Amino acid sequence: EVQLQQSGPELVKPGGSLKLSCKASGXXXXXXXMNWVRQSHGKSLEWVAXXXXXXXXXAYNQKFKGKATLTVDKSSSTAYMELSSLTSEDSAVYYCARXXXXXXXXXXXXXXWGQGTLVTVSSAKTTPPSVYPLAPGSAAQTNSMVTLGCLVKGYFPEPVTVTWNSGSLSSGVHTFPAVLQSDLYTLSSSVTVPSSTWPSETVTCNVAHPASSTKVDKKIVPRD
Amino acid sequence: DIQMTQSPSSLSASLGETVTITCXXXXXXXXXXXWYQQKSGQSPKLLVYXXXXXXXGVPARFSGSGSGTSYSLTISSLQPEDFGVYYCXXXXXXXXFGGGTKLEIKRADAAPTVSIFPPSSEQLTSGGASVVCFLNNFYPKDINVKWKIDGSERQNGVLNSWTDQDSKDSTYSMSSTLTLTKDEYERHNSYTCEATHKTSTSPIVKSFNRNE
Amino acid sequence: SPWDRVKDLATVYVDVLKDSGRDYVSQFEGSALGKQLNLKLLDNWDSVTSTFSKLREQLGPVTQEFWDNLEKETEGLRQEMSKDLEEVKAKVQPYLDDFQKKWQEEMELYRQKVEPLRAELQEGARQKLHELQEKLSPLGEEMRDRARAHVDALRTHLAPYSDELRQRLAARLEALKE
Repeated sequence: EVQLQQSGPELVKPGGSLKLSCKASGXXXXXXXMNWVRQSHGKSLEWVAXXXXXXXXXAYNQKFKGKATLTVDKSSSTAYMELSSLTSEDSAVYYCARXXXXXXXXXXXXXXWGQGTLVTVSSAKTTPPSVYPLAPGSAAQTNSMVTLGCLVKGYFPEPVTVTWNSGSLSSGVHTFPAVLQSDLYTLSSSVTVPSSTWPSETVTCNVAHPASSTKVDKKIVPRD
Repeated sequence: DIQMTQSPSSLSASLGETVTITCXXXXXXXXXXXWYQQKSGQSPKLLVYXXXXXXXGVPARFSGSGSGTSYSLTISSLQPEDFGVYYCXXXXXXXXFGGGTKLEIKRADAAPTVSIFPPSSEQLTSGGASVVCFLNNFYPKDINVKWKIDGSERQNGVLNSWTDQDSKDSTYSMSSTLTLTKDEYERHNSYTCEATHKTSTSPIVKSFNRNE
Repeated sequence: SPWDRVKDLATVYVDVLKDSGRDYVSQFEGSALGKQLNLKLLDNWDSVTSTFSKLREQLGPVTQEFWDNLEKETEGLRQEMSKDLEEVKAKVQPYLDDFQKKWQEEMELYRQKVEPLRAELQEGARQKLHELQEKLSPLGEEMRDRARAHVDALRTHLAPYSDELRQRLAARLEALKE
């Protein structure tokens, strides 16, 4: 089938440059025009530019007239997008989509989309997470269920995997998305456990940060 | 140089309820309009092209129409797969997209289960102190929380995180974290996490005393 | 003017070969596809130096003896050139048939890819299809490149044959001077 393979996630420091890959297969690369679309987190799709693979012609919009540059490699059948002097505002997900027209027209509907490449711009270094257990403390638990928390703070970069009791507690767990605070990510995870099982039985949250190759197990314990 | 504007910024509707999404054009486009359906954390998928021609695999529930400069996308009987984000595009001149329409499931209101946690001993040794408040399984997503320190509201140093709408129970969860220095944490005794929600007129109050 | 007959000999027996090839190119250049693609194939097709000028260069000096022999032996020259021309036309005919046949195959492939778009565009087909004449269109650029490749290949294929016909005509006229 026709598909587009994009490169993996990219991390670039502010003031640096970026280059994305978009490998095409199952069709003729030079036969159809290639598009690039930028989408920030929770934002609208934004058309960046288009490239004619056969001839190399490029059509940029006003937003990315000089900031972006499109190139094509005929031999490898891959399309490249280059950004100059990236900033924090350039952190978004970039798709490459093939024009639906069979070369007859340049600007048309986008038929097949690539999965997208995640781009994040930050000067922060790789930092292992800090995991802090969260216990009720006051022991004001008369409800049938007791909620325990796991706080992960000051790590870079994403993602971080949080599990409770090595995946034993699969239900009633809420893991919240990370939020950037002073170049470092931070999130919290909550688990709902029956009140009869804690603190009578141990409850532990497992935090994994493959970027730093760090695995930390924090057992939730009640206060004095 | 033609801009697409979608009137519904965000729409919540129950399953099987009709909903219309309108895309307005700054100039005549002579059809050549497309709609894309995007799921959470997913790539856009072509839904209908030429403003009236449904794509392959698209059910008959989806339909498009064109009346002048306002192109409309209509779904009569919603399905769980139909919920997501939708975009319109113009293909006459240089391509452009709309502002986006986020479609979400509408269900009965639920009370937020509020839990408040004092800063851990491990965090205190480092030098920081974060009070975490959890608000799980509530609908609708619209909710406001207040952090009261000995009866005084604080609007500084508080960061909130809203999760995506749950696939299982179609609810929402929120976590509010107030981060402050250890010295500032020890200047007060009672920290209260209160949230005002449509479920109850009186905000749900959870608090603790620093002196354990 | 005695030079009119000399020019007519070239126009009838050597130039008719290249003018036949120009008709094959102009058949597709002026068709519906050629107009839609904005093809410009005949802009640089005429020879820089005309075949009549080439004949005069090879026959610089001229005397009344040549003209007298021309009147007596034009019948023999006319018959020989006519026989040679028929040999070349039959020999180059399969290439001309190949040129038209391979071109017509592209027309069928092109039409089935653009006719569906005309129905979809409806009233916008006139202006939307104007992008097919620009650089950003992949198919339009491919068709124009293939159009240039075919016409230039045809021109170089029959070029030796036209030179051979002119050479025989020049040799026949050169022998009259003695």
